[PDB]
Amino acid sequence: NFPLPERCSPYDLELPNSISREEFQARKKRRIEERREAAKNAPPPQPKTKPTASIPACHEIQGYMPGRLEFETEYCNEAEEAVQLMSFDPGDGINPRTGELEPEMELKLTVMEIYNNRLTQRVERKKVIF
Amino acid sequence: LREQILLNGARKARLTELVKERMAYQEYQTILEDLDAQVNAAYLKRTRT
Repeated sequence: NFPLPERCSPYDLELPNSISREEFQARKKRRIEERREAAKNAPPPQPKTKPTASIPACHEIQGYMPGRLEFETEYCNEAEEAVQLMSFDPGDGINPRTGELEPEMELKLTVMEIYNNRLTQRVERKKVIF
Repeated sequence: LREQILLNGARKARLTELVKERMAYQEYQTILEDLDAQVNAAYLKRTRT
């Protein structure tokens, strides 16, 4: 009864009457006291070792990540220098009057097309090396 | 030996058909990239100023 339990009906009152309150309370006191005794006698926790850094540089070439199939210094790693200050005018994208992209927008998109092609060239180089 | 030379010539003969087309792509790309730099480098100045 996913959103609910199975015993949603209040009319079922077997579990309350199957064990008396005093007996059930006795078990709760019994489990609590032993658990407290176990905790007091429990061994101290071991100090947390240094977090297991993934260090994807395992492969025997400095700056290669076999888990990710990505190098650290790519073919044209300096290709992001041209679009990492890019910003866009809020709510724009189409000229209200002409219906064509305004001159700044069509220039901004064109400098994104080059970056996409740079990414594709990297992939082909990686494909050959594998 | 005479049996292997012919096979090598055939193999080299085919590669020369694939190399020539790839040379043309190089010349088309080496001019396309130059335009890409100018259009790319002709917009950074707008951000700079």
